[PDB]
Amino acid sequence: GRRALIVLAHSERTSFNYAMKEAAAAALKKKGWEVVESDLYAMNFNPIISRKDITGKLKDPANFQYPAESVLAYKEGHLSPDIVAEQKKLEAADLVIFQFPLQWFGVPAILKGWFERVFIGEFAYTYAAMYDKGPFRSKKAVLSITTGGSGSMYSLQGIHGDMNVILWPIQSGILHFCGFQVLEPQLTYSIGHTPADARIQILEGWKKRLENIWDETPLYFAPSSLFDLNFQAGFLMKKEVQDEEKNKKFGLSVGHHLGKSIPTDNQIKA
Amino acid sequence: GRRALIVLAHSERTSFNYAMKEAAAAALKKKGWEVVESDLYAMNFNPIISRKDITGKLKDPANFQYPAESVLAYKEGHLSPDIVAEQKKLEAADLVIFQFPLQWFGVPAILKGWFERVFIGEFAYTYAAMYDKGPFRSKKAVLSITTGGSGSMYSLQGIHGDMNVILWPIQSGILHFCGFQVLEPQLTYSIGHTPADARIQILEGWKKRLENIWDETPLYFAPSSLFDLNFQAGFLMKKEVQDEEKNKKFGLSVGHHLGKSIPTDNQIKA
Ligand SMILES: Cc1cc2nc3c(=O)[nH]c(=O)nc-3n(C[C@H](O)[C@H](O)[C@H](O)COP(=O)(O)OP(=O)(O)OC[C@H]3O[C@@H](n4cnc5c(N)ncnc54)[C@H](O)[C@@H]3O)c2cc1C
Ligand SMILES: Cc1cc2nc3c(=O)[nH]c(=O)nc-3n(C[C@H](O)[C@H](O)[C@H](O)COP(=O)(O)OP(=O)(O)OC[C@H]3O[C@@H](n4cnc5c(N)ncnc54)[C@H](O)[C@@H]3O)c2cc1C
Ligand SMILES: Cc1cc2oc(=O)c(Cc3cccc4ccccc34)c(O)c2cc1C
Ligand SMILES: Cc1cc2oc(=O)c(Cc3cccc4ccccc34)c(O)c2cc1C
Repeated sequence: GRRALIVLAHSERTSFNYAMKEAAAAALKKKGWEVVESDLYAMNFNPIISRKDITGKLKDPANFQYPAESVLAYKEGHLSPDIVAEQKKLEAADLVIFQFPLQWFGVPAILKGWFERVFIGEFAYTYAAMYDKGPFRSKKAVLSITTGGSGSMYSLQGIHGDMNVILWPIQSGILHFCGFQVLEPQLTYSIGHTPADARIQILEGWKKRLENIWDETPLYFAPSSLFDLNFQAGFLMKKEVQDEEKNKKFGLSVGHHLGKSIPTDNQIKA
Repeated sequence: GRRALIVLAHSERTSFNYAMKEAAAAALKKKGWEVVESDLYAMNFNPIISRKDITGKLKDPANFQYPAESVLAYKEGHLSPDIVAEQKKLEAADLVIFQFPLQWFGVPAILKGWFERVFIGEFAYTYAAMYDKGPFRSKKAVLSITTGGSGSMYSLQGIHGDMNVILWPIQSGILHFCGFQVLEPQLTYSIGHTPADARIQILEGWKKRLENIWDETPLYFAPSSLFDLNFQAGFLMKKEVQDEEKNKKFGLSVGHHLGKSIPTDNQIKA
């Protein structure tokens, strides 16, 4: 009996995206998960960080710094009721599903803001315990994305280039960075040009995947241990590590590709 | 003379970003440029896609689809007046500058939403002429970014990983997709640790660059001519091209790395 959070980001109950989340929650429940949702549009959600994210007095209103004030606000418990109720949903979850349409090659603005407003220092990340040492280490996150263009268009020779680089800033920068383990993305390509019968199976496969999803092995990111964590060493990869790698033909990651070959589907397949 | 448009996405008049936007406008004016602004936060820009973007009447309100509904609104002149004003600024502009702090390894949610509401199909991109043949092919954009992390953290060895991969979805996907000639990003690392006297230098270096911006050499992107531009062919790289690259050490760019080694600083250097 674990705990799932489904974050949607689509205006229409009409959308395949909405179907995807409804399918997501049904599957989850019949296997006994308790499920909570953040339907951003339906929530009248405000996606813009500002001082107004802070209940009371600002430490230094003369020179507003979002990072420090929000953190303080988080500690003293002075955050817009808004943010508070989301942050709670998070700590309570084991799994977090992010459901969205790909918009300009990343997350919708409203989803982006949700990260920016909900993922507050101390609560979600730490400068000390960055990445795989994050507060979310006990949790798993996954992107379920739908797309206009085809797998072909997003393949190594496709006009849009590799979908793995496009996934990187989000899956690593935003999910792994907070500690999350990230499962392979669910990618629904060319959803506008999928015959009506494939679209009924896709929803079904998604539901099957969900039945055993806690047991999947996650995407691979280069451990934080491979790096010297300070401004002295530059947060750089240890010499001993940079050395074992001299003769390995593939980089470690998309981000840590090292001028070498990116390991096939590093951001798409475990 | 020539025209610039400076889109800014920071809330504080006291920030280095606002300062940076000022310097650009200042320096650019002293050359003869006509400078226009979008201080997103000051304009209280609405960043959220919705049916309220179409003033007219929906072709198909039952199952609402933003792409086609918005593109039709475009053609007929039924786009919401605030979006329209933004688009007139883009038409007029020869050079567009995006000034912002890197937030969660990308663009502030308000800038994302600005792209989503204002880059409407057929106004800003053509499915029949994606990328280098796009509407804005006659203009030039540049990203001006400030960061918390140091450049070291964003080197091939840095904990955050190659900054070129991070710049990719924005420079190719958002800017270049529209036809933009993308110029080298102005990268200001860890501005919040930069000695007071140092920040003045950066500020004036920025003014110095802008003196001769229009003659810069743009970042390199695979020309669309390398690809068969139709869905039947999967928008795959041309057969002849694929062969005449089989014996090339390096990929074409970050997205078209072809599973080989990425060329150094492809999203950072011309
Ligand atoms: C602003 C914007 C930016 C975009 N950027 C990109 C981009 O960068 N790259 C890219 O590749 N694409 C892009 N597209 C994204 C593409 O349109 C979306 O990623 C995708 O369309 C999301 O699909 P949807 O949920 O809205 O599908 P829908 O519009 O809802 O359509 C899905 C199909 O499934 C049907 N359907 C609906 N519900 C069900 C159900 N319950 N059961 C079975 N079938 C159902 C629908 O009738 C429809 O035929 C962009 C679109 C927009 C508006
Ligand atoms: C939500 C969020 C997410 C972030 N995510 C990331 C991330 O993913 N990766 C990352 O590396 N970083 C991240 N940071 C990014 C980092 O905060 C910004 O890039 C950086 O803070 C931008 O500085 P600023 O202009 O906003 O702030 P400021 O502190 O205002 O920068 C200006 C500095 O120069 C001084 N100054 C102001 N005006 C002038 C002037 N005219 N001349 C000289 N000095 C001046 C100011 O006092 C200040 O010391 C994040 C920050 C936030 C809030
Ligand atoms: C930033 C952006 C990227 C996109 O990428 C895409 O692949 C598609 C799908 C697509 C784009 C162009 C031609 C097509 C042809 C057939 C099927 C899908 C096609 C988009 O509709 C699309 C829309 C926007 C706003
Ligand atoms: C998503 C995110 C990424 C970040 O990356 C960074 O490199 C820094 C700067 C930074 C990060 C970690 C340790 C530091 C130590 C000293 C100075 C800056 C330091 C961020 O403050 C930061 C903040 C957020 C929200």
